Amino acid sequence: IIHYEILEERERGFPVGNVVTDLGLDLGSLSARRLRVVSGASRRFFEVNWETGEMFVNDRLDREELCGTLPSCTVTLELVVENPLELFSAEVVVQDINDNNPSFPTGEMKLEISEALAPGTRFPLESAHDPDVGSNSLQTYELSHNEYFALRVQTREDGTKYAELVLERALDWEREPSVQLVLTALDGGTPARSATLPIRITVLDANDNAPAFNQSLYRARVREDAPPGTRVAQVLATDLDEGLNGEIVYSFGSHNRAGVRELFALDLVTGVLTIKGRLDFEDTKLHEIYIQAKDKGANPEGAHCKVLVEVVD
Amino acid sequence: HENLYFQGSTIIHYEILEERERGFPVGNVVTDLGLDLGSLSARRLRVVSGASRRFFEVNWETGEMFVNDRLDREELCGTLPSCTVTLELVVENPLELFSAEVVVQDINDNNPSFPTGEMKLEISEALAPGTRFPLESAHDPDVGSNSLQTYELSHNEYFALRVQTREDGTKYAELVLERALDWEREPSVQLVLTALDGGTPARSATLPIRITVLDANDNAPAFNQSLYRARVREDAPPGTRVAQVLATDLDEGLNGEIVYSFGSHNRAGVRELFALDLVTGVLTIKGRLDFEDTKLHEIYIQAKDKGANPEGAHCKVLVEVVD
Ligand SMILES: [Ca+2]
Ligand SMILES: [Ca+2]
Ligand SMILES: [Ca+2]
Ligand SMILES: [Ca+2]
Ligand SMILES: [Ca+2]
Ligand SMILES: [Ca+2]
Ligand SMILES: [Ca+2]
Ligand SMILES: [Ca+2]
Ligand SMILES: [Ca+2]
Ligand SMILES: [Ca+2]
Ligand SMILES: [Ca+2]
Ligand SMILES: [Ca+2]
Ligand SMILES: [Ca+2]
Ligand SMILES: [Ca+2]
Ligand SMILES: [Ca+2]
Ligand SMILES: [Cl-]
Ligand code: NA
Repeated sequence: IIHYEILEERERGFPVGNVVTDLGLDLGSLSARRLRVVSGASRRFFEVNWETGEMFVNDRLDREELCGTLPSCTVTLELVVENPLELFSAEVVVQDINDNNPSFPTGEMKLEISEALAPGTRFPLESAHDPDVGSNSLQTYELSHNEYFALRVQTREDGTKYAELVLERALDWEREPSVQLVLTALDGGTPARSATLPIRITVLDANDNAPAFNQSLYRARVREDAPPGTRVAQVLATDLDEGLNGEIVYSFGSHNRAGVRELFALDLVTGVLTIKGRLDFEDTKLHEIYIQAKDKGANPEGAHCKVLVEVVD
Repeated sequence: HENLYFQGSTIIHYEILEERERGFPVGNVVTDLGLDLGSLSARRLRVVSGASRRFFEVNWETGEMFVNDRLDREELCGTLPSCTVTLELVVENPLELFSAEVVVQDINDNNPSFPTGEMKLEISEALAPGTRFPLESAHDPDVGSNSLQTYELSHNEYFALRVQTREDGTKYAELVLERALDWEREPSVQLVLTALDGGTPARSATLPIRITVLDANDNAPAFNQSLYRARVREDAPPGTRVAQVLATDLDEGLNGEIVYSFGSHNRAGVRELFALDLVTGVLTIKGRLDFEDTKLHEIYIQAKDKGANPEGAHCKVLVEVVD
């Protein structure tokens, strides 16, 4: 058994070794002994030169195709001569070169993340793969500079690596509903090869804002003979959240006396306060009506205002 | 009349607890008005009857004013800090009207209550400690110390309780995740939130909180053994069973469902010579073995789950070809 080692991906014609020098054959006899490479059903990776005795690269030796992520890659063959018939075995170690970049399986990663997630939350990212071996395989990841996430690179027990985002500062949908990052995967080649993966973070609104009335106090004057349906006031609150979280419902507050709901009506959607019953100047000249605004989100915080309805003779 | 008023208010001013029984004596308006009990009967003393309920009546003979209907401060005045019922008294001969007023004082006749009989949260075991979860608010319609004061949470190993006070003085509780959940160990957690007022004793309401822990893919497959050995006759035909490899995964559903494949850790030709069932882990002969060509095949097999960020497990099958 003769042993050679070459880099993968050598050009056709690249010299591997010499049968005169290594197998002790006589150069003048090669044609007569019909020296040949035996390849079997495998590819004709190697051929021999009768004029020089040199064995050489005759087809593409791609270590990734041949041996995947095996730490070592060996191609075997035989040489046969006749007169007399002899078979010689040789093995060629095919050494890795850094001819591949890392790559991510997708062109981008999209994430949806609630602004309500506490710092400390971790999010594993899409892994990169590099088909080379040893130092030429994936080494680490880097993350673009940003205001929210730190990067941790974790090594699994089988030696493979993935990146994790670690939320360091809370997201804020009101301030920045979209965050763009770039994850770079690097191999450990010299020079290093890399790939990038854009990460598109969509921040999801949470109900972290209470309604707020445009004013705390509304004042109205209404003739005591005003008929049912008479518009008294329209209150208005706004909410910074989106959707249900920002959608406001008006109601009578708990800070009201019995009677308010029979004397007044309130549109829960429009905040319009109307006369429902009959006012009476001599009975009550001033009504104090507390109104609450709540959103349709989780854990709604109430906003409150007061409407002072002055009854006019 | 010489003294019907003090600092702008009627002197016919009484203060009683809410929810007194009918007939409960409030005061004597004749003694306080200084009316002549002598000719009282001629004056037909009575409470003026308006549209509102007759909460009080007066004995026209004695002047005694008493509770005549239920006085529920919660209905009357909601969460207003003070509750005054006003009324008028009339006498004839001559006709006169007097204002009167009765302060209705709160008693702690209500528990807090929750708007639902239960609450559910679904929480991933992958959520970080420090995460907070708002819980349903309780309401107590009494006032002052008789209204909602605090919340307590059942003893548990994962969550602390915080009680927050909003700008309007209402209070809610939130769970705070203090120790990570773990689906593999406890896939659900049951808690009880108690709302308490500040009465003596404190009145309370409870809210069952049922937490479903959501599984995360935080376990890699693990092979039963790292190395499998087989001896196969070189004339073994296609379909010949070589080995069955087996990995297990502690996670739930897809996160724990295992797929077997040939590892990247293999030489070209492994897929042509062998076959591997991706579900059962059964390795079979596919091509033709040849003892003179190759005496020993090293096959690496990978197990990966169907969850997020799968971590592969690996094993090796040594197939010895028998002449
Ligand atoms: Ca290559
Ligand atoms: Ca390579
Ligand atoms: Ca590489
Ligand atoms: Ca926000
Ligand atoms: Ca928000
Ligand atoms: Ca809101
Ligand atoms: Ca009038
Ligand atoms: Ca009138
Ligand atoms: Ca009038
Ligand atoms: Ca009551
Ligand atoms: Ca109470
Ligand atoms: Ca009460
Ligand atoms: Ca777990
Ligand atoms: Ca799990
Ligand atoms: Ca798993
Ligand atoms: Cl050439
Ligand atoms: Na006076």
